[PDB]
Amino acid sequence: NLKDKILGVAKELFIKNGYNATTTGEIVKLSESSKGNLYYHFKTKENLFLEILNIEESKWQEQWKKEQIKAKTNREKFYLYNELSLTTEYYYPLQNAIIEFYTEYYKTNSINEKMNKLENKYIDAYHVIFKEGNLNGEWSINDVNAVSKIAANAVNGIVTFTHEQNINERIKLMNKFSQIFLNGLSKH
Amino acid sequence: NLKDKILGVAKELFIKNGYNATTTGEIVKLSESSKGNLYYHFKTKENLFLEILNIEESKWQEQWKKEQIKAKTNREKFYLYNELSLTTEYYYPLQNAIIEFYTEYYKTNSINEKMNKLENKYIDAYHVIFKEGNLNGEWSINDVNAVSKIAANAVNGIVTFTHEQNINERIKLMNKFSQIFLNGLSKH
Amino acid sequence: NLKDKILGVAKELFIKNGYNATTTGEIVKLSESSKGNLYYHFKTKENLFLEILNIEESKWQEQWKKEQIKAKTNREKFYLYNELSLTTEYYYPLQNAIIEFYTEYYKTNSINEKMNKLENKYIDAYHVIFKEGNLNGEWSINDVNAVSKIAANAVNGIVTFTHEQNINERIKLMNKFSQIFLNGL
Amino acid sequence: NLKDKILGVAKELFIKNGYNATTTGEIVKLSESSKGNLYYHFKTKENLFLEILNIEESKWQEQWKKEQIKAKTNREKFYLYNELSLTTEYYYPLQNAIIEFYTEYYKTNSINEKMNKLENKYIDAYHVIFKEGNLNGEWSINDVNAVSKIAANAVNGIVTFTHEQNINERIKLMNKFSQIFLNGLSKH
DNA sequence: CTTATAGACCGATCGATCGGTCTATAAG
DNA sequence: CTTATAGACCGATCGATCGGTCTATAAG
Repeated sequence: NLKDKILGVAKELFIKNGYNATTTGEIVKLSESSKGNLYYHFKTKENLFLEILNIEESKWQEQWKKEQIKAKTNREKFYLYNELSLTTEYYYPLQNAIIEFYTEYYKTNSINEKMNKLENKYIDAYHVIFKEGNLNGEWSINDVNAVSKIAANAVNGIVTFTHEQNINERIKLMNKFSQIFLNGLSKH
Repeated sequence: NLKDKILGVAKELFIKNGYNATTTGEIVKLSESSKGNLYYHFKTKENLFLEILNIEESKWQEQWKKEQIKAKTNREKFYLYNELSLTTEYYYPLQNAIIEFYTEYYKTNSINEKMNKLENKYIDAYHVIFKEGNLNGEWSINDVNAVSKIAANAVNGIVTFTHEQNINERIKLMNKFSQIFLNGLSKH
Repeated sequence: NLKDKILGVAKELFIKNGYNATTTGEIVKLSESSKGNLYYHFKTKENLFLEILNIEESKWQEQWKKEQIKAKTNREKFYLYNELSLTTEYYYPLQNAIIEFYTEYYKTNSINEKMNKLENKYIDAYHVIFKEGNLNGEWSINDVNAVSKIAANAVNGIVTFTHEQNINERIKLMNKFSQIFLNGL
Repeated sequence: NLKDKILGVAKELFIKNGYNATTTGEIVKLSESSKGNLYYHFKTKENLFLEILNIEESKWQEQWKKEQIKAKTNREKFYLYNELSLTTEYYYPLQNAIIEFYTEYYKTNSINEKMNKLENKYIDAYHVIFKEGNLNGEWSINDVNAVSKIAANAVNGIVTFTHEQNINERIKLMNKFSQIFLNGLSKH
């Protein structure tokens, strides 16, 4: 119970202040539990974070496969999946924290691999929208794992590095991007 | 000159470990000075950082001034800018610290302003490269703003979210993107 | 039942690490029990430790009682007592923890004698051996008390402080001491 | 200075309560300094301890260096060394903390080596007395290596495990001991 | 009731850590 | 005065540790 309360409050703060910047005490205060409790359930702050990450990944893989139904075309998917990046409440929100985290804990194998994993998931969602988009005669794409990578990483810059502007502004800026991108693909 | 030495080692550590991970103690150990001297020549770690961003962003602009000469067309600029912003050892190599720093001290719009100004200098390079082509038939985009931002964050996403790869590798990915992005532009 | 298994891991840990060094959660984990069950069968880490002490001292006394049967003379006894405090697995292996534990609690009258007589039982054995060795002409210790303490302590040092060499190596050391000591009476 | 105060106080405390039992908070309190300062002067609590140990062995090495002149025969030095061993305020008085510390850190090699080297110095001192005594014909020992370790650990027990007798009554036991030991070292 | 067994939860506090300040220098 | 260099020291915390307690279960 208090565990979940902690997982919840931790996410909120991490998204809002980042990893390092977010303090154990605050988590516990808001969570209304105890440091002793937080550390009872997660060997450490790092673990508290990776945990939240998994919980987040799944909470999304789930939202995508369930939300992409309404999309008919393999193109509509690209348009949507990118739009979600901004409207979602899972994984993307705490992207900054993820950088901040990977940045320093990049020399500890336990953490690294554990994160590239989530990374690739999103890299893949693209590999699919693109591949099956190929054969379904929507575009012929030479290298797909590259275009899928570009697309994944570029959409990421747009999401994390555009925070200052508005939701309905971001949602719109993203759409425009999707468009322009859904072209360099068309012919050769 | 220790101020130079110091600025120097501090750039390494910020690039290598990020903001919160770089400590004043390390900085004085590698620069071989003292807390006194470090704090004499600099007010706060914060202002140490900000000085560097600015001193860096400038050396970048100097680079670009010299590099864009060896280019004839705007489309040619794009590819070059984007590739440069991957090979340059100025400002981009600090994208990490810049993000964690922003995310934490974004609170008081004291650091908020300062950062935007720096990041807006980049959105501007694009606005030039873009409006310059809209007057050279290079292409046509009724909204150079939105596209200067898209291009800006996107390319940044490409640069920061890929530390994995080999530079030669990155360069190719970048160029692929340049082409793709450019493509989907002037065609009503 | 579990109380017994728990006493087991607890004893092992207290010997391997110190008293402070040994955590309850560790005890819980290695015995696969739980906090609840641990703090039900035992009142406190402190008491858990002491109970282990009394039991162990007990089984040692027992071991000595049997084991010495094979020692005709007091001289043979001495050598055996010493070699035994080296090979035994009761009580002596807990020396460290006893020390650490008292150094942080001899400040109370509770733990004071509560473990002070647990050891005088060792200066005792030496007293018997030396004494009964006097009324046997094996030697003429005109001060069993001193010599009895001296031996008990010298042996505790040799046992406690040389924990690095191998067991048979320690025994060689221990027997050499045994001979020198008797040899000097 | 405030560094020295810390060293002084941390010894008494360790001697009195043992390693794990002496808190950094208590040391700073009495030293009238701060945790910040203490952990600026010594990387860690353990390190503080070894530091103390170093000062201790050598302060001891001095006391002996000086006292071993009041003796004309190695037989003499043996009695002295053992007496000095339990009157000195150096090293020996914190055997408890050492024992404790040694077992708890038995696995960390850094510590192990350091700790052993320290102990060996005491064993060597005996080895010297014995070897000299040999060449001087005061006795004949075929295995001074062993008798040294024995003499050292034996004398150690008498010293650490008799904390309740009156010092002058203790130099009495020890002396009886030295007589026995030395005596049992010759043919009969 | 009693006996056991889990296990979530915490008060108290421990050993670090990290910006940064203050006093001492020295020399133009 | 100024610039510049050193370094002992600490305030404010921070993440984790560790005995130990309280509720929940179950079976006799």
